Amino acid sequence: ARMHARKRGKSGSKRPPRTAPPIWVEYTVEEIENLVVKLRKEGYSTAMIGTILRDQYGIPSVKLFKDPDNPNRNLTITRILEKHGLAPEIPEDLMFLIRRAVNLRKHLEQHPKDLHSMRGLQLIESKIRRLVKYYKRKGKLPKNWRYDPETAKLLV
Amino acid sequence: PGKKAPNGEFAGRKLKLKRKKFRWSDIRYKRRVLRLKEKSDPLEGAPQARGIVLEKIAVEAKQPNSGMRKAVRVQLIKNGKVVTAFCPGDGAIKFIDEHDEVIIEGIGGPKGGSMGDIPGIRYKVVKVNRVSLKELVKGRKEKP
Amino acid sequence: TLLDPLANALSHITNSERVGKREVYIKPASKLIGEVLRVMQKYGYIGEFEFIDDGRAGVYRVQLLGRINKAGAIKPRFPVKVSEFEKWEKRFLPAFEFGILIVSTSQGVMSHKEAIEKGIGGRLIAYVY
Amino acid sequence: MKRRPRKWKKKGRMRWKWIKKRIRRLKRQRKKERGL
RNA sequence: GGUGGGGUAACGGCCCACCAAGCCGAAGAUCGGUACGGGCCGUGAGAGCGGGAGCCCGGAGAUGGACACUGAGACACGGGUCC
RNA sequence: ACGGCUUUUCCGGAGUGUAAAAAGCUCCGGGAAUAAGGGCUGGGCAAGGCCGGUGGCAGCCGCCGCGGUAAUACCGGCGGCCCGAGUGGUGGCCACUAUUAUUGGGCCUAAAGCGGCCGUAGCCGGGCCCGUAAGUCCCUGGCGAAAUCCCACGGCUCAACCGUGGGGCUCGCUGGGGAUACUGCGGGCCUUGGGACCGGGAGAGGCCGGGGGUACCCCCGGGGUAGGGGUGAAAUCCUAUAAUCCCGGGGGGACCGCCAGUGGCGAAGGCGCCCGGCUGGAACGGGUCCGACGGUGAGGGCCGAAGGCCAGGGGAGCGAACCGGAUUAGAUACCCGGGUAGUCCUGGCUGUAAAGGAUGCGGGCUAGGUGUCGGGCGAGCUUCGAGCUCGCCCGGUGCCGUAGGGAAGCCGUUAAGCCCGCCGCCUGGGGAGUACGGCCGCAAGGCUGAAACUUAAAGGAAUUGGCGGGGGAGCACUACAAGGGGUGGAGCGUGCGGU
RNA sequence: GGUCAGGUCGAGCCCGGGCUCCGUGAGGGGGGAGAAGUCGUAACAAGGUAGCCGUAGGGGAACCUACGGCUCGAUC
RNA sequence: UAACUUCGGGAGAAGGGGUGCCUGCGGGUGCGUAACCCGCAGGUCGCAGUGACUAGGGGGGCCCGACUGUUUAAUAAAAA
Repeated sequence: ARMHARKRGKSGSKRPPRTAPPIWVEYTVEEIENLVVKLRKEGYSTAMIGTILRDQYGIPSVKLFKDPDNPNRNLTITRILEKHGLAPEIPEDLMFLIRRAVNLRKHLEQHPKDLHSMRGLQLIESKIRRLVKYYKRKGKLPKNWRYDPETAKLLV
Repeated sequence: PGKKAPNGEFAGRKLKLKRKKFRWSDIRYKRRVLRLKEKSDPLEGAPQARGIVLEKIAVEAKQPNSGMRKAVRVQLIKNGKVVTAFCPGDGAIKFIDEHDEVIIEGIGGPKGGSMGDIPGIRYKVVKVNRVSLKELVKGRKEKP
Repeated sequence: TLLDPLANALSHITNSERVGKREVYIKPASKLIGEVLRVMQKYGYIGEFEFIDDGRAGVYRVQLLGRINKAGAIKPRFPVKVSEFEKWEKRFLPAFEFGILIVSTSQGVMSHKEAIEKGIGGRLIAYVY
Repeated sequence: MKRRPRKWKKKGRMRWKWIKKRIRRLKRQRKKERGL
């Protein structure tokens, strides 16, 4: 079920079982890498880059292509971005959660009586703390990193 | 409304703690561990006791029965506490006099309390003046 | 959330057998489940089974012969020595050598009778009868 | 106050709400007599 | 806890002088209740529950405390000093 | 009853035994001679419907229960039953007791799910590959005194008791070698659980601001006379200072009628006039992004109906307290006329409800049928509408119902069914949510929470009947409705109560 | 071994302060048992004003009222 | 360092130990061994070291008035 609402929505993606890219893919690995870097320069997130590639360029997914520089792993948008030195400084989902938490706090400062929005903010902050703990364990950010409502504005 | 917990391989501490916590809801175990009976027992945890008769009284039979049950008030030599002792026998009362030494013994009611239609009385006379009340009632022996 | 796929599989097998289903599907697939199914087939409690790839952990298709009275995982996975099998047999089976206690040992998973024959112990991971 | 739902049943007893009011009055009176 | 010493048959905050703030604790410190510990005994199909005076091993005490002499061995039940 | 036999035991004696004795042992003389009691007798529980005594008195009774002039239940007589050199009474421990539940208990209605959520430690944790052997298993050295425990043999006559061998017990500790399925640990690779993101939509989800709906109340100006209101009936009350009522105007404070639905949104509490702004969450459709980041959570935190409290505003209608009118034997109430706090707004405290789906939360599985809400897909109509009809998938929300569950009522893919996790709570009814102690709060109160003593039941589901100042059918001159004649008032006949 | 001084262990006695337990103290508070008392009738049927929970105020006693809530509510 | 409490108090509650002189060290602020304070070690004298002077005695109950304050100049300062 959902993390907080405890509902059982099942909408999602159902990809076919595949191990190699489909033949009808027009572009090659290098061309799709260039397209990914071009979209990142345009200023899209990883998810939006993948969606654009799937919709406009007819690329079902970059994960189907084997990584030329590492036979032991498949390609990935984040891996391509870090190869070209454009990966996020901090995780994108955490960034989005922090951004909307800051916006919610700004709204609550003007509307102190919005207790339901306050509860939503509390849930958002719990999710942020969960992500911070996970990334601390995996070493994706400094061990002393802590989420501060005051300091989060600078990150935003 | 769920699988009784904990059931993990490494939950022995929590399982033992839960058992210890919930064993206190048992009245018998709580009484035994805290020695509650010995704290308030007039006989101080003894099978029988000795005392001196202070007066002879009679108690009404509990409903729906009817009748007068003859008993005595006995002062224990152990601590001087005064208790009521039932006098079993058809005519046991006539064999007991004031300021006589009597050995009282628990009454075999539920748990350790009163029995039958005489609530409140927890003890019964056995020997009076070092002679058995049953023998006195049956008439083979004589009161000294 | 999902905790023990093996327990899920065994419970599903028992549930579907009680209503007489001829075929069952076990999801997700794991090598422990595969070995347990292999042991059950060897002892004749199930029919043919196969592994299906689906881009995920995988699936198992299993045929039921209407022979299982009850099958279930054992948890916690109690460790057991060679000389400490009678108590577990009495606990989990109706009669001596009636069912099979699936045990994971240092030499793979096998029936408790096979473990006794080989003179080794292990951990009790399931039971069937 | 902690709850005994079975106390609300009226079979051979007074209404629990009035019992509660009486008990609260008695508690206050006991406090007054003790001086607290 | 350390640096240096005294004393001990011997290591030791056992004690002393000098340096620091360390050490224990909700996985229950401290405090309070009860109790000599064990081999074992009672009971139950077993899991377990309860007891742990008599026999053996170990520990303490000699009316309640505190001290010392002789001796390998005591601060000594039928040796000594004081309250 | 008659005729026989033996001397374990009894009495006396000789040896042997003992340090000396005694006890035991061999033998001799006498002789069935010296040797059975305790509880119980209605059931549970084997044993009497026998006889005398007491008549709710004596008494008996672990529990049920017996005794009230007919006692197999009390006392005794005679019988009978259970054990028997023992048999009964009292206290304690274990089993009984799956009433302490790891094996192995329960929490809708009987005791029991925190009022609801987020999260710290702990516990439990998706798939594949490789490495270590911590856990785990196997083998092998050093141990865990003896007695005690079990087995075979041998010695006291067998036995208890001892001796010789084998095993177990001391719940385990420790030196090495092997294994790698599982768990722990380190590395690598994934997407199924869970998060992030985009697209078109749904909803009384929340806050702020601005414009309205009638209705109710008051005030003024006209019309108009004597009533209005209210009840079962009345009265209090308003009304001549012009009431009720109709009309033209002004002012105020609550609430948003029908549509409205087993309807929709929220963790819960709760949330309905209409536009604009801000804001939270969820469902659906995604060959989109990260890659186990998850579940539950002792402590702790946040919200939380009504009511109440602090301070400042407001106060139309309702209305605790109170004051009057009625009813009643009484009415401190139900009924009627007024009425303060409150109900409302701003900033805080209180943290309590039948806060009830009386049902904790996440995951997998187990026949179907039929409504409705949202989304998507296909088909047919269409006035081409964001329109209508049918079918399918996902997620909510109701009903019936099969396997199965339950004491039953009933639940039954929205389980109260079988499994895998985590916490909370319960251990007969009262005493008692009381006493004491501590913490919190301005107070009221909140949280935590016993003992002495008392009791055999309390409690749940359902069945038959008897009842209801419940419903529906019927019937009756010892019921009525329509009627005839009377009794009840006087004297007397007769029968009762009383004297 | 006497006397004196110093340094230690240090009983006993006295004072103050914590902790635990034990015995009473006129009187007050409720609790439980009792018998065949006084006042009324609160609940069980629509129990005669449906019952019940939370808060608040009243009343000799059972309950009376107000606000919010449930059916563990009979009739239509 | 107690009962109680209006949580501010009660409070210097109560109760216990030390206190002179001399020979030196160390610390604070300070340019300073200037000036004022704060500690440490040793020796030593008396009955007595805040040696004179200065300089609270304390605790537990009850009635009245809440508190500070005012009053009969010249018998009443109090609960008025």
